[PDB]
Amino acid sequence: MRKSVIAIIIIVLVVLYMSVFVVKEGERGITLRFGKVLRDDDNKPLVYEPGLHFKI
Amino acid sequence: VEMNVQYRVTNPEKYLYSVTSPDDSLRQATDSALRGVIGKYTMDRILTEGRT
Repeated sequence: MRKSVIAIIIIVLVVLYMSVFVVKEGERGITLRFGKVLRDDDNKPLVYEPGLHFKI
Repeated sequence: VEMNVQYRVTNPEKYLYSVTSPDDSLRQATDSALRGVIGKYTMDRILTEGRT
């Protein structure tokens, strides 16, 4: 029960680093899907403030 | 006409994330101000009186 537990622990760390993305103070990032952008509130593209956000 | 502008900076949140190349951008504004200002007065005035 050592190889199984250690293997899952190591892979999650690399996945999380890629997923996390923060927005600088003087910049704004708009998360994008394969070709489209993320919408909300009756198809209003969302722009991110300078905080942490998660992307698959 | 030649001018010298002594200045300082403030909290880097503005200076760093307000305009690209803040030193260069300010220089362009200075040229417009100097020319615009000079543009109002005549040559004789600018040479002796306009100095101040």
